[PDB]
Amino acid sequence: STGSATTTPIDSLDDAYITPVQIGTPAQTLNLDFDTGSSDLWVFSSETTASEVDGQTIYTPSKSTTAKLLSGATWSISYGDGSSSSGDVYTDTVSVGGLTVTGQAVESAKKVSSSFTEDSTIDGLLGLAFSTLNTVSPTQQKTFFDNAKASLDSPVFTADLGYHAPGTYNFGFIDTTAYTGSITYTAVSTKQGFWEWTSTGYAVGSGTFKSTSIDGIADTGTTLLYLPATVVSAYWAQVSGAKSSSSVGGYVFPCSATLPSFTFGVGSARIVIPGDYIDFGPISTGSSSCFGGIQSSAGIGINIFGDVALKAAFVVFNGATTPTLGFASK
Repeated sequence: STGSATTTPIDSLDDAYITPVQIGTPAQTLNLDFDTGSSDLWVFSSETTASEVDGQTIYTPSKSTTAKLLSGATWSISYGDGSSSSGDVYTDTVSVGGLTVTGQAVESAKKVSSSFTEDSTIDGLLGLAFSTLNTVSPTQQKTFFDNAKASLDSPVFTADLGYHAPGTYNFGFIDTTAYTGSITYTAVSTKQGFWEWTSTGYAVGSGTFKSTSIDGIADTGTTLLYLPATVVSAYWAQVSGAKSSSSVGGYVFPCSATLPSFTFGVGSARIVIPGDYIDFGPISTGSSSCFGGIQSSAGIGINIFGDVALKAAFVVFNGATTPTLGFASK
């Protein structure tokens, strides 16, 4: 089997991407944030504290003939950005782009933090990291990909995120028309539950490539590219007037700037992020200070190849017995 679904930016800045997901019988379609940095499929629901729902579409398990309460199961997750959610658990039929999993754990939110409430366009998350990170207790649950894997034509999914445009998540096949050149594969460590890999270095604009190992995670659920402070300083030093602002919470730059590209290495291959991908617009409405898309990971404890990096590539998440990651230009 295979599946293929379009993923769409939630706003003009590509702050996140949403993908329609069918849950239950008859189908209830929710728009979920596919997140290769976490492993819970959770949704706004009829159980979510009323004051914490503001425009989201909700899952109502009582209206699904295939929904079953997973007795005694609860979940609670806290994300790196400080947001969180928690609740109870159902199993139900879940379909993504024509690919169907029966008995998928659907984590129904009873509580969500303010950032989720305030984002009317995101109805929940669909985690695509390794199932070892799943927060369901007392019986840990599998991700949608984990459940689907055996049935897939090939045990892979791909992320093809667009810049200011829709893109695609495919399951079970590699669309050879979706990228240019070849796919370069690189080793993955699953030790922390992430798609963790090691970039071979970077370049800023037309500058020389610096060969250096940068360990980080491929994370579709994080907006920006978070890299070591040395690397980030080297990038922003090429932008007149750019500075790190403690009050704003990162590097900012004059909105009048033309940003240089940023290149990262995948083995001997190179992925080029155009400068425009690194512009996240005014820090507040009407400001001439703009927020940078490359930020320091100092304090996070890990480097994160988020959407800013991933959208410059066609990315293969290879879930074979020994997982690997593939990157191609596009």
